[PDB]
Amino acid sequence: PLQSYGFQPTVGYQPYRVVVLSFELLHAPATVCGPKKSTNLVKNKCVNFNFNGLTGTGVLTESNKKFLPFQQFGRDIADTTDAVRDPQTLEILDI
Amino acid sequence: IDGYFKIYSKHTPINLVRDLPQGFSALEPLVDLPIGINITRFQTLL
Ligand SMILES: *[C@@H]1O[C@H](CO)[C@@H](O)[C@H](O)[C@H]1NC(C)=O
Repeated sequence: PLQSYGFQPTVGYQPYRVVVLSFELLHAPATVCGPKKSTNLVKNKCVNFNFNGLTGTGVLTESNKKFLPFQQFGRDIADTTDAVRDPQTLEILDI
Repeated sequence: IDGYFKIYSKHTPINLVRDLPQGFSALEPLVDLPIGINITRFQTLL
């Protein structure tokens, strides 16, 4: 036992076409977000950079470090983000 | 670990006889992906 839309094809009984995107925030580790503006990298002058979520200020001078594919970014002794992998190019930039 | 089930693989040309010699070879993460479920039992098929 149910009902049925009485959709006569002729004036104020026009329905609407709906899609609802319901959200959750406590079910698991986060799996969906939005795109982040891939602003062009700038070399040899001090800039405000944010790579892979790592935030800092410095000079992204060119480097050719041999980062392994799984190495999302790099560091050095004393826990300093000396190097980083700039994405969209798999290139390494020395901070 | 912490929801992210992490998958590691490593293929080596060791062909028996040695019976697990010194395995100084490292173990890179082939993929690190968010499943999000606790595990305490398994069985390896063949
Ligand atoms: C992603 O990587 C490809 C590699 O061919 C590159 O052409 C593209 O510019 C990169 N970024 C975007 C905008 O998808």
